[PDB]
Amino acid sequence: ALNQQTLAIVNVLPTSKDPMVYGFEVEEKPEVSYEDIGGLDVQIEEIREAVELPLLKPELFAEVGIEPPKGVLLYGPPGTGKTLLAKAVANQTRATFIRVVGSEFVQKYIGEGARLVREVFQLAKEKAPSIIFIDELDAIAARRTNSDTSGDREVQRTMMQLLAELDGFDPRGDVKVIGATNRIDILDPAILRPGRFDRIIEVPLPTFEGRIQIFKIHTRKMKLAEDVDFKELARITEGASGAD
Amino acid sequence: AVELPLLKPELFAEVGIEPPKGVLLYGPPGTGKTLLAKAVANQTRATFIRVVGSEFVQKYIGEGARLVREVFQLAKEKAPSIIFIDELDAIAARRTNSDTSGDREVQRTMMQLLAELDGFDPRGDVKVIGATNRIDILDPAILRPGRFDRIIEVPLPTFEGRIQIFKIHTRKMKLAEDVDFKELARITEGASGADIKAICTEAGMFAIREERAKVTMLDFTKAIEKVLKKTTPIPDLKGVMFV
Amino acid sequence: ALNQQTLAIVNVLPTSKDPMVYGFEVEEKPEVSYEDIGGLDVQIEEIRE
Amino acid sequence: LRSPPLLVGVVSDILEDGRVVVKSSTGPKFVVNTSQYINEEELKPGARV
Ligand SMILES: Nc1ncnc2c1ncn2[C@@H]1O[C@H](COP(=O)(O)OP(=O)(O)OP(=O)(O)O)[C@@H](O)[C@H]1O
Ligand SMILES: Nc1ncnc2c1ncn2[C@@H]1O[C@H](COP(=O)(O)OP(=O)(O)O)[C@@H](O)[C@H]1O
Ligand SMILES: [Mg+2]
Ligand SMILES: [Mg+2]
Repeated sequence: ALNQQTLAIVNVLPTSKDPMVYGFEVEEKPEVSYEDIGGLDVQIEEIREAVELPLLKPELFAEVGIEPPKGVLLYGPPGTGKTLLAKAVANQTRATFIRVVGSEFVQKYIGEGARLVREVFQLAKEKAPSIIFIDELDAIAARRTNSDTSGDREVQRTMMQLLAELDGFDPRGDVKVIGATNRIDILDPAILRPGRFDRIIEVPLPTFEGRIQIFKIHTRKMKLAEDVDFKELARITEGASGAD
Repeated sequence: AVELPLLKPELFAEVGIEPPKGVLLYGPPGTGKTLLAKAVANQTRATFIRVVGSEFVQKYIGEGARLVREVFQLAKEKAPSIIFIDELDAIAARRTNSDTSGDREVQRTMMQLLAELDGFDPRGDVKVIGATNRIDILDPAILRPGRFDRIIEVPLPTFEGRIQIFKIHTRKMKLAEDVDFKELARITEGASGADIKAICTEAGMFAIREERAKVTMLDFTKAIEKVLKKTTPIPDLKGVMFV
Repeated sequence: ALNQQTLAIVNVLPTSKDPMVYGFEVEEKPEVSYEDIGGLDVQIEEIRE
Repeated sequence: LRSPPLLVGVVSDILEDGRVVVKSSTGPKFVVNTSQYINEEELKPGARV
């Protein structure tokens, strides 16, 4: 703000409150912890190590002289509840949570996709620490071998902008991505590698026990069975996912 | 390629040595092209201009090109200057085509760049450090020397090369007296510097669990197994019919 | 150019278009000069004619 | 809080008759007075003054 008639700096800073990325921060704070989702029990512990634990006690990492993890990269079957696992940690840590659908990026206006992801990353540093959930990496992961003449360079530009923000030259900002894909065959060698995504995690299909876990949560929202036997239920749902 | 021009200019004088006008780095990712650029930035202390190749080309026509000129005219005032261009993958199109927005307008910002680094309008003293993943999606003008006179290949670090990377990360950590880095670099053959950071952090996760400050030999081999397993699978299959 | 205080033409101006770095930039000075006709020599002969 | 306003603009051209046209960032082109702080000898058309 400038006091007019001399038009010189008098007041820092009213800047800027930009709804375009400001408005995609917190999701009214998650009501999901990792006690309102299961089935991916084994995976959950791994994730708590990579994200929550630095925040819980930093000193355990300082103590072993190690860099703390950069978060987790999840692939698996669609719908297993990768979103809900990001939500579970974000809530529990009591840190800033930025949920972006990451496929809604990539504009057909050139490099606008890249611009936008530059803002979301910057936004993260200002409100650091912040955990960012980048959903869907099937429309922002580029292909280096041509298949769409106008397409390849465009998705690539966007992609290498966010990589640049991630640890290209610039600090992490204690992000801690937390970003879900389902294909590891559509990623580029550039992002695939760790130091951008330290612990690459396989998310498989739920075990026998895991069907059962998910089931008990959902039937407690219902009126529940009066002839309980969850062993039967598990068998049928074998070969499916958490969303099913 | 940049130390000697600033600190040893009498050499240039006496012998008669034309100055170098850039360094091109290419090679697989995570190897520490970015670490080398910072190090040079820190340790020759002269004007370190950091720009990014995805940052060029915006939504208006010819904005990206505008932006390139601004950078070159400011570099010319600030010389000695090193422009450090991070990413060359999306900014360059080896192939040419017409009337495509990812393959004609990315070429009208390429053409402004080729073209101020050296060209009719000089330079300054840049010394432009370019770095990319692949040259196979990089325009040949950059590839050819004349400007970007030292064509620096970068491979995945050597057998001995990988033992040194381990030892930098360990220099910051701790170790046990059963630890042998050579055995671990073997396993991790054909791996970049970034991968090694993940081994040392992951090994650190085992040490933590077991409540110890030092990392032992067992923890590292456990981390090579851990990280790798979760990235590609092992089960399947035996016959039936393949027996 | 008009008088600022109240308007009236006070100066013709020898009349311009906005030369900036256009016609203003005349450079052909060393290293590259006419003492350095490196080539590709036949190509330069065509240009000279 | 009162630091005076000094307009910033870029030179359109340098006049032979010992004056200079300079474009304000407001917009309107102006013919300015030379001075001995910054001469027409450190300046060229496009110089930020
Ligand atoms: N040789 C190395 N030794 C130790 N750590 C390394 C090494 N190389 C990279 N890293 C770590 O991985 C991080 C990310 O990689 P960095 O940004 O340096 O890669 P780059 O080679 O410039 O890659 P790209 O092809 O993606 O442009 C580094 O900042 C560093 O912490
Ligand atoms: N493990 C789970 N527990 C509870 N609800 C689940 C689970 N997995 C997915 N769902 C539900 O299925 C739907 C789609 O899955 P969602 O969590 O959005 O995942 P993704 O981002 O992995 O596609 C949502 O309505 C979600 O509540
Ligand atoms: Mg979802
Ligand atoms: Mg790099």
